[PDB]
Amino acid sequence: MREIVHIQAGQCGNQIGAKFWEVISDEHGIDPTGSYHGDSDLQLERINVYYNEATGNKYVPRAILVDLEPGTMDSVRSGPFGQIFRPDNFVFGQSGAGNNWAKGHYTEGAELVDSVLDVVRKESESCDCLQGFQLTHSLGGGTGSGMGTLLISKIREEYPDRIMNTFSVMPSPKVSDTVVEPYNATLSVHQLVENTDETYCIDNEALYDICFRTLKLTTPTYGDLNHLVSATMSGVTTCLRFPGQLNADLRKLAVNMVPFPRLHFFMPGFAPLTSRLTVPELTQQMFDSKNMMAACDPRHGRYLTVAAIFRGRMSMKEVDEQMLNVQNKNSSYFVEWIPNNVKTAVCDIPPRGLKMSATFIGNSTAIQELFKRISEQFTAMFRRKAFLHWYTGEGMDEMEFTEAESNMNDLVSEYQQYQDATA
Amino acid sequence: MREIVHIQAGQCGNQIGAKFWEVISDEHGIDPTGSYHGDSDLQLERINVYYNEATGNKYVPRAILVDLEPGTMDSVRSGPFGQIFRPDNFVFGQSGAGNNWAKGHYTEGAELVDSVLDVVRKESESCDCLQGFQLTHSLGGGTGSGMGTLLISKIREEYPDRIMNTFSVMPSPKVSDTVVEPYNATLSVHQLVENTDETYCIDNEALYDICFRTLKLTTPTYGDLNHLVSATMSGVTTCLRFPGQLNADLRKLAVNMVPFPRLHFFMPGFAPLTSRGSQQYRALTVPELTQQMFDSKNMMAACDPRHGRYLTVAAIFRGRMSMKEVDEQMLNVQNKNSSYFVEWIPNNVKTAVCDIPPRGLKMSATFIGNSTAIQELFKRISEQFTAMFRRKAFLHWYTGEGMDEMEFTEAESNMNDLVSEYQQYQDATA
Amino acid sequence: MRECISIHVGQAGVQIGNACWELYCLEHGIQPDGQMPDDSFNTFFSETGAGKHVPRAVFVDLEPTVIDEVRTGTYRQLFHPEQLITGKEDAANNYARGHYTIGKEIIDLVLDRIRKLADQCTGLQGFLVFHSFGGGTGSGFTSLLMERLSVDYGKKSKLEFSIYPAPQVSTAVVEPYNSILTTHTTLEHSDCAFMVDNEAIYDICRRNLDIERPTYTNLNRLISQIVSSITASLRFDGALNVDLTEFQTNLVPYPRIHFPLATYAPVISAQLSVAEITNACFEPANQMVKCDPRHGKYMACCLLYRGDVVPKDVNAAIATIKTKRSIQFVDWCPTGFKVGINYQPPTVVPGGDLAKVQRAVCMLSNTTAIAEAWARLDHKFDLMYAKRAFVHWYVGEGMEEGEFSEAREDMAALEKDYEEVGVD
Amino acid sequence: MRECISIHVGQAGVQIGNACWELYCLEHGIQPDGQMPDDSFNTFFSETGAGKHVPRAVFVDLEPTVIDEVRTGTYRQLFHPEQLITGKEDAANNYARGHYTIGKEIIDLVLDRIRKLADQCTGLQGFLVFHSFGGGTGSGFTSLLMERLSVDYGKKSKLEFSIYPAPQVSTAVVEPYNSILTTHTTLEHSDCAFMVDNEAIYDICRRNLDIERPTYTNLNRLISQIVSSITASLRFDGALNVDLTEFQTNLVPYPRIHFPLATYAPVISAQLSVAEITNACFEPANQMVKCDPRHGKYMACCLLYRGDVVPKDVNAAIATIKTKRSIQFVDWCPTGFKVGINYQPPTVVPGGDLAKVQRAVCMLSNTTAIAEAWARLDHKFDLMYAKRAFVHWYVGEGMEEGEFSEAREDMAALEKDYEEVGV
Amino acid sequence: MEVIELNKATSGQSWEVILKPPSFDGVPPSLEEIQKKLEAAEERRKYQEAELLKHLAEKREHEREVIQKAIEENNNFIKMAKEKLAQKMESNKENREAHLAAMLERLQEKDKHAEEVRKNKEL
Ligand SMILES: Nc1nc2c(ncn2[C@@H]2O[C@H](COP(=O)(O)OP(=O)(O)OP(=O)(O)O)[C@@H](O)[C@H]2O)c(=O)[nH]1
Ligand SMILES: Nc1nc2c(ncn2[C@@H]2O[C@H](COP(=O)(O)OP(=O)(O)OP(=O)(O)O)[C@@H](O)[C@H]2O)c(=O)[nH]1
Ligand SMILES: COc1cc(C(=O)c2nc(-c3cccc4[nH]ccc34)c[nH]2)cc(OC)c1OC
Ligand SMILES: COc1cc(C(=O)c2nc(-c3cccc4[nH]ccc34)c[nH]2)cc(OC)c1OC
Ligand SMILES: Nc1nc2c(ncn2[C@@H]2O[C@H](COP(=O)(O)OP(=O)(O)O)[C@@H](O)[C@H]2O)c(=O)[nH]1
Ligand SMILES: Nc1nc2c(ncn2[C@@H]2O[C@H](COP(=O)(O)OP(=O)(O)O)[C@@H](O)[C@H]2O)c(=O)[nH]1
Ligand SMILES: [Mg+2]
Repeated sequence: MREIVHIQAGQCGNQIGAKFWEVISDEHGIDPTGSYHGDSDLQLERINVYYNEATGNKYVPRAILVDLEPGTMDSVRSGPFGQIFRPDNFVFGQSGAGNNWAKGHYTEGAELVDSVLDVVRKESESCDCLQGFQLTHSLGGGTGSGMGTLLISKIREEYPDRIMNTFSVMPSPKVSDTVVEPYNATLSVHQLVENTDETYCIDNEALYDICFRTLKLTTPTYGDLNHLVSATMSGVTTCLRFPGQLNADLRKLAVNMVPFPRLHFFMPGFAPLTSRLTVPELTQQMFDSKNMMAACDPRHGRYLTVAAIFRGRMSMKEVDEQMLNVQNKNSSYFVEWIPNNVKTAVCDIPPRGLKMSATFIGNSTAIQELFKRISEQFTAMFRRKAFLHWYTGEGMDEMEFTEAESNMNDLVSEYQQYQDATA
Repeated sequence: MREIVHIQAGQCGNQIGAKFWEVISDEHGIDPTGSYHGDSDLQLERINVYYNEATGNKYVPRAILVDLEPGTMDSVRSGPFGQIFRPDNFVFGQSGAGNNWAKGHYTEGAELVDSVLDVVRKESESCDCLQGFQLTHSLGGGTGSGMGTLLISKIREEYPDRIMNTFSVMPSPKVSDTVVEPYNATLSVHQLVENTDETYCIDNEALYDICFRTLKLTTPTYGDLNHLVSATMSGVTTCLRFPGQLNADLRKLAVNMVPFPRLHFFMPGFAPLTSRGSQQYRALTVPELTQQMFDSKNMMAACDPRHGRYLTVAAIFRGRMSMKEVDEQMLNVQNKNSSYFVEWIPNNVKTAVCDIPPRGLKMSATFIGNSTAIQELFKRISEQFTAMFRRKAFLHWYTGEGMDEMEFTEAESNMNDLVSEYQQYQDATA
Repeated sequence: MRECISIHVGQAGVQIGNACWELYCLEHGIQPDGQMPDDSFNTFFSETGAGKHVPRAVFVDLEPTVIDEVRTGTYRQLFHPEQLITGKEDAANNYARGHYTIGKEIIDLVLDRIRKLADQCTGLQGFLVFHSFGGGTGSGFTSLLMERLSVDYGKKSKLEFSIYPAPQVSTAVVEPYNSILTTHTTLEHSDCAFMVDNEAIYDICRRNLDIERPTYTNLNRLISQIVSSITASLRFDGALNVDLTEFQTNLVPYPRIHFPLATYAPVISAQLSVAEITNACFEPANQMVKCDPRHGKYMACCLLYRGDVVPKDVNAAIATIKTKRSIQFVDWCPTGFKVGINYQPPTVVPGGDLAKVQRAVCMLSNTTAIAEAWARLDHKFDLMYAKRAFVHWYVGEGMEEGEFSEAREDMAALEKDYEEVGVD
Repeated sequence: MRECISIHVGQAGVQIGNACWELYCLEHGIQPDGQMPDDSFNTFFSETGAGKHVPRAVFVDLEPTVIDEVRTGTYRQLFHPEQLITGKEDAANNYARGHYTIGKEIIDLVLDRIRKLADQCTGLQGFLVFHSFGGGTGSGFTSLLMERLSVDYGKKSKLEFSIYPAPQVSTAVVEPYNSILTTHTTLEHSDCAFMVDNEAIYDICRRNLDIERPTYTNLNRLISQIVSSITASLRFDGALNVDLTEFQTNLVPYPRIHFPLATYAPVISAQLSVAEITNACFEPANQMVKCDPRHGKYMACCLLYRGDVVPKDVNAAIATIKTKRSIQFVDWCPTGFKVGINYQPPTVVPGGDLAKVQRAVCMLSNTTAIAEAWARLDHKFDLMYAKRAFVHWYVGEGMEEGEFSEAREDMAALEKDYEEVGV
Repeated sequence: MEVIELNKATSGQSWEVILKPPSFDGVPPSLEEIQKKLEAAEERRKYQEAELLKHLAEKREHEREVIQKAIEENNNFIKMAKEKLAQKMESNKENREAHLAAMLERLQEKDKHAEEVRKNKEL
């Protein structure tokens, strides 16, 4: 449980994946040329979780960049930290996915998938002890969605005993790129239920609502949304990257956060929300609906488990006080049949620009609201068979569509069943 | 689709055919020796539609001259431009048809037609891309009517995928050469209904009426009538001889002007009407050209267009004028006189413009109509046919050559059938 | 990689091809000999060893007159002579001749030359077929070509740019017949077809450009701007690109309902904001097909911006559009918006009528209102066909009357299909 | 000679081991290099040909970080590499993973290293096993090891020092599961188990040492003092508890009821009388396991004095509490105490938070009140097992679901056994 | 109380203090079995992993059948387009040749009739 292999697929996957490497490199003190220039040895203690050891005091991200379209690769390459990645970890096709899950999963995705697995297999052997994989991608498009879930399925067949973790961006009509997002997303949620161990649900609907309502951004752009994503991704990986009491790793996160295998979709949260505070506020704001990166009201359900990380110099006594206080005051939003289901961790290093931050991983039954919203948009199109011919033309049967949505509605019912369970 | 093969048959055929070649040769800058003396290049652009290029920098009309009477082609060689025609394209017999259709079609004309097919094949095989044939002839005589319709049939056998076009001069008792002209014209019309794709109806009745009533010629001659014929023939071939928008050819004309295969008899019109060799002191304006063109006094067929309805209309304006002003007079004439156009053929009136006017005129318009009113011409012929055939008058002129009464009854039946279907579409509703 | 082959059929397709390839050379800095002082223009231009950039294009016309002007015009060295294919006789405004009698004599040669172009592609996206509805070659030969292309290349993407016929600039009275015949025959074989109404382009040239009697050259230069907007996402590397597959995915909800409505703004006589030109795309005056979208429902909106455009401004403009109640979408479309932004400003032919602008947009929208255009065409068809007017010219070339009613019934089913997809 | 072998399993077991062996060296005058200027210390220390004194100890932690402490720590020279057993992957807070997955892998290697220590003993008494209840290694591997030590050393005594789970410093939500599982499997295989409730130790560090947020080191410094008091008469020439067999003789009348309660006094922040520290032995705020002796009856009670303690003072102190207090023994057992004085003075780590005192005492009593600790654990187990929350992580390692209930039934019987004798 | 001496040694002494005597006189797996259970838990691990890989291998073959079906659809679209086109092209050729043959047949009947006319004349 040392190294994580990171994968980014498709346009969205590679944009937020690049923003992520940008952010944690600044945290661990790595410049775009791969040299270390930081001021603390806390930064280098577990840096091999994400960075490979190159000869010449150079740190290279253990990242694999994937796309069926070559344009995103060039954009990443010319980006700020473009030169830090291993140039032979770029695996790109030529003819795109056409916003079509069926093309990413079956046709165009299959022709490129073995080139990707070769680079995955090479980084896996340079690992003293492979902890697992983290994948960034969107579900609404074609490459990250269809080819990303194909990657997940093939990686699980070759590494059945490694953890699979995904950052999955959910589509919203408020920030759409294609008219077939409800199909692409539903077909991928089906895959994620079966083949991942942990999935952070990054809801574009919530990222937009946060930028418009809280950050007073009248016209949110992807740059504004990705600022929230990079902050969230830094927060939810802090315990993997910096030393602490929990010796946290991806398998331990799954053991304590996933009481039932299908219910592994997390509600991320972050405080303070910033456009491009005190401990009692950090504790409260973190359980606030306005800080959830999934468009769900946690007060509409119950928390099964909650993992929370506080960053910066502060009284862990005062923090532990407030966390217990909130739990007692909002007792009806936590299941009673799981003793001590809210865990606190602390890290002395604050994120860039901030002096105190708090990041929230919640397993809440309210996440069914995210999946009900996708299910309604799916049924609205699928009942008229709108655009279905672009998927049947790739070889898919209609059954795969109905099966995927039945599985997603079962997940909804399953979350509901444990919302109503009592002691 | 470039080359057209021209054929003129009989006295009237060769007379209006010669005038046609004098007029368009002047329009293209060709002198009676075949040499180009013109100033513009547009005269020469599509000049191969009607002319072959003979070595010596010369242009020979792609024309074949036919008559059973020997004398009429002697007069052709003697007339102006007589020396321009290919001498080997003259095909003459030594006895005319005596104004007898049967002599032209069955007996004497059939003994000369293979000699004509000789010349027709040589001019046709020399063609890069043969549009088809245009034939000038009268319907009231014997050679142009009888041997002309025989020639059509024989040519259609060897070239069935080409367009067959005629300028057919209808007989009139006001300008008559025999009392059996109703017979000759009805027998020829039978053939034309079956074997041509496009026929321009040149009515000697309308030509005489125009010369007498509008031009005030008290005793008009064939020269007077033929000035109107050559003005019409020039106008309706302008889009074939000069560069324009439509890339016009004989087949496109047939496709767009003939909604039903048998209803291919066009009523030509022309403005301004003039006497031959007369200076026009004041030119006509675009509203004058447009109104006078749809006027019954300007039709080369003695039919009132307001007695029927147009199926299709093609109109060509010649001279320097505003295509915008033309477009708004034409569309106006249509919208005002809406009840003389069938409603079930959208966009059935087409307009073209050519900057080069004809000689002697600063501006002119020419009209090609497929109107149901053309049934008045065929009814006129049919009544004249019946008055004779009731009495079997002069039938022995025809049976004496081999024919039978049944061939008369059939041709009369087919022309009365043609009248009925014109009436059918005149009354047809949308 | 990612090559698109362009095929131009008949006078209309060829002359519009002249306007388009001339504009491409100006956009990419290519000289009329193919020499040139972002390599995305390679999707439309192959390159020879001498550095000469040759269009990936075939020009086909059954008569030599129009293509001879290309062979002796400004860009006569731009194309290889084998890409300019002519017969000697045109279709005489007759679908039957373009598709059978005259078209069968040259179809093999065209496919052989297209196959040699396909052999020069490492990743063919598909074909773009430029043609008119009303011409005998634009209708009949295009249908034959589309059928033969389906056989030689299977389901490979085939898209059209079709000229919908207009009385003001007509060439034949049987144009409604040719239109319905080619639409029936081509329907199964085309993935997406962009229609351009000549009358709509005629009116824009008069209102916005103050041209009293627009010529083909005036019409084509505006049409070339729309075409350039569509293919600029393939020829330029911009912020948001849209390839041939994304056009088909985001604009075609059902295989038969594949006729997007094009709009363009600004059309200015030789700077408007992103919001202004975006709002103009929903004003019916700027539409390339005469119809009323306020009387229909949108099913998909693809906006292609070029020039000085920032994504924040497009997001703000589209957000405003989503508030207007006069712009109605179907019940089954959670969102119908697709956006592309290429950064190279719109080029204008020096000596033309259009003014240079800093930003512009072409919207492709699939609306039920375009069925109005199918209704006007089918009515003109019915007027003449009720009497079988002119039908003998088609039967004489081998066609049967059953082919007419079968084509007209397919158009009735198509009209009904627009009605069905518009309900709730 | 009466050698005892110490075995440390999991992070808690190792890090407490570091604290105890450090304290042993300070008590016996062994320097960090193993050199040394009463020979009873040889029961815990062997000697090398170079004159170095080496703890009779094996360390098992399959996470290299913790054992790397021992390799690079202050007393690193005390230990030989074949005493330290590590791996690459820990148990991920999973009993089934520690017991079945890693247990089958490492058990023979671990027993082999134990055999090499036992071959250096002329009269091995048995084993002292340090491990947590809540960790996946501390619970899962320890139980397998105890099973096998019963096989390989049938007649040898086995004592445990077990860390009882507390939410304040917890590392996993599944700690109640691991706790019940390891108690069930180990029950037949241990003779005497001293439980150390982390919450009791936490409370003592806050109240008596004025520490707001006690660390692992804080807790381990206090636990070492208790372990030292319990083992002092083994490491010096004492009178009471002079061999492991005597612990079950003096404290364990019934084999299942082998969980003595430890009370310790004084804990002073960095001189109380015999009577005062004796009174403190009967204040529940000083117990190492939270429970109420008023809710139970004593079966056995030993007082282990250390330092300056004179018998007349002890007997006077015992006489005082007899008159004022009621101390209910079970009917069948005498009401009284076994008293031992060890003259060796109480020793603290220099610079630590514990102050050096003149005299100290540790009371070891077998009360039925310690069943309350089992009842708290059994209820948390019941809350989660009713919904089978997290059970799939245990089944995924090859454990059968029936083992959960079979283990819980054994804890039901243990609770009833405590009821029967506390009648 | 009753004190009872237990022991005296170098580093300490012990004794026993009795406050009250008891009310009541008196007091009221093998190595193979272990390996058997560890091996059974391993075979359950291996069975579960075999069943996971079996399901993933079933998805691999569905992925092949999808890609195969799309190739069969494209081949059938080609074969049906090919037969349809050859059907109409040959039907159009038969029709057009039949029209030209009737046209030339009518003109030949007239040719025969012109012979009957010239025969009737000499008669
Ligand atoms: N916008 C535009 N329309 C044109 C142009 N040329 C012809 N058209 C239209 O196309 C239709 C006629 O079809 P064409 O393509 O010109 O004819 P064709 O394909 O050459 O077929 P044939 O000439 O009959 O063999 C008419 O509706 C014209 O208005 C052009 O250059 N630009
Ligand atoms: N008193 C004390 N308790 C500790 C210490 N370290 C861990 N614990 C407790 O031990 C329990 C967790 O078990 P550990 O033994 O540390 O971990 P492990 O068995 O190696 O865990 P795995 O990761 O599953 O292998 C928690 O209840 C902790 O509070 C320590 O140093 N002192
Ligand atoms: C207009 O002038 C001429 C045109 C042609 C000619 O080919 C042609 N007519 C049409 C036509 C006819 C009627 C209604 C119509 N609606 C749309 C087109 C159309 C299309 N093509 C030939 C001519 O003479 C040889 C002409 O000159 C008089
Ligand atoms: C606290 O913060 C994090 C913890 C972990 C992590 O491994 C972990 N969670 C638990 C846990 C979860 C829920 C209830 C619980 N009761 C006792 C333990 C526990 C145990 N271990 C990973 C993280 O991100 C990588 C974190 O940061 C957000
Ligand atoms: N938050 C966020 N979402 C994005 C970004 N880019 C694309 N998306 C979303 O991703 C979906 C489109 O998929 P995309 O990644 O662009 O297509 P792909 O290349 O086939 O994977 C839509 O829901 C977009 O809203 C981004 O930079 N940030
Ligand atoms: N308009 C016109 N009609 C003529 C001319 N010559 C003869 N006709 C008419 O043609 C008919 C006589 O036919 P004609 O050509 O002389 O007989 P053919 O030579 O045997 O065919 C009569 O109706 C005459 O009015 C002429 O030069 N112009
Ligand atoms: Mg043409």
